[PDB]
Amino acid sequence: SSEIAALKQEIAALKKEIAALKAGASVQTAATSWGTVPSIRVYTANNGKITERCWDGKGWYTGAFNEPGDNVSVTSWLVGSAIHIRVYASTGTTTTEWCWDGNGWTKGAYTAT
Amino acid sequence: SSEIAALKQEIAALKKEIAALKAGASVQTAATSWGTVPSIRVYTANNGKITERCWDGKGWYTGAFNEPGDNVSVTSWLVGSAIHIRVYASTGTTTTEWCWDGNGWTKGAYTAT
Amino acid sequence: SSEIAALKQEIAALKKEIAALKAGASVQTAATSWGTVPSIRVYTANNGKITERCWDGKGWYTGAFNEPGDNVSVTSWLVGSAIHIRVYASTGTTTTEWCWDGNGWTKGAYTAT
Ligand SMILES: OC[C@H]1O[C@@H](O)[C@@H](O)[C@@H](O)[C@@H]1O
Ligand SMILES: OC[C@H]1O[C@@H](O)[C@@H](O)[C@@H](O)[C@@H]1O
Ligand SMILES: OC[C@H]1O[C@@H](O)[C@@H](O)[C@@H](O)[C@@H]1O
Ligand SMILES: OC[C@H]1O[C@@H](O)[C@@H](O)[C@@H](O)[C@@H]1O
Ligand SMILES: OC[C@H]1O[C@@H](O)[C@@H](O)[C@@H](O)[C@@H]1O
Ligand SMILES: OC[C@H]1O[C@@H](O)[C@@H](O)[C@@H](O)[C@@H]1O
Repeated sequence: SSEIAALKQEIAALKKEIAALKAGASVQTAATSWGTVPSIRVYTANNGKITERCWDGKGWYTGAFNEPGDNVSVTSWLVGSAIHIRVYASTGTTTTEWCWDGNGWTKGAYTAT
Repeated sequence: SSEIAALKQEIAALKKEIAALKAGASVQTAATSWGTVPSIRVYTANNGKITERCWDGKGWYTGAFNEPGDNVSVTSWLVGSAIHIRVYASTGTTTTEWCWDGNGWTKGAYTAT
Repeated sequence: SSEIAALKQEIAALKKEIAALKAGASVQTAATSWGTVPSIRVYTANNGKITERCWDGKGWYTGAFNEPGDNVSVTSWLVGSAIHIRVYASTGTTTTEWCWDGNGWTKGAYTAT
């Protein structure tokens, strides 16, 4: 019947659309750096978790940052030689700020409101 | 019939794929900062609109920036004490540059070409 | 029959969900800047390719950077007057670092591990 043949091309069209959406998919990164060496921190949202990779001039290694998020952005600044980093990790519509200030990642005051 | 049973598992498979796509979805953020206080600006693309949240050392508040976009990136620089911000808001394939230079957001010269 | 009418509303619901996913889609940008002029570089992931647009104070032009990627982030730093840029281009779960250090884009040591 042409009733079943119609829906068989309907699902075929939906497979073309879903495959186009899946084509664009990838991990999401954010990067910051400081000084002249330099130091570089690269944050990667992958499968709902954000991890950190670090460079201080002598090879790449995994940093202490490990939090949930499907999206990430980062900024940092120097107070003298001391580095301060702010990572904004988002899941759904909730965005949590994470703060490095010398020894450990803490939850920041940021809200979207 | 096994004709109807085939399409009933076809749509069931498409529900698994669409749910996987929706799982990764979230708001998209960009951040910049300047000075030593510091000042921080956080831009959030949510539901086709980009809004701005601000920190100058004494709590978070909503900034003047409000434009359309599903994606956002930002950079900024200091000319002395004066801050200049450039926000690149994208919808589809169109990317508009927005310029802060001391009093108001203006449309920048940027084009993708 | 109500067997065919059921699947005709099933596919209708999947069209609403796919259209919501396609609504959020856009090009993805990252930006960096340096100095006081300033110089600005804007990277755009579009249809699996990342291109670069440049500003050094006298109009926008297309830069040498051209690599594959569905996601992009960037950071840069000055060693004196010399600019160094690091672009992290991601496809699927693979993230390649690209390095500008004065004459040409080279593949960087970065790995996600
Ligand atoms: O030296 C490694 C450490 O560097 C700091 O700047 C932060 O990025 C930490 O998360 C990281 O573990
Ligand atoms: O020290 C913690 C505080 O640091 C500031 O720079 C901001 O990032 C605040 O949102 C944060 O709570
Ligand atoms: O002080 C608030 C103002 O700060 C400026 O740097 C910009 O971010 C404006 O959009 C904002 O309204
Ligand atoms: O002052 C306006 C101009 O400022 C420059 O720094 C660039 O961002 C231009 O694209 C913009 O049009
Ligand atoms: O002046 C143009 C050149 O500027 C450099 O800083 C890099 O961004 C190159 O990719 C670009 O071609
Ligand atoms: O000069 C090449 C090297 O430069 C460093 O700053 C890092 O970005 C390395 O990952 C890269 O391989």
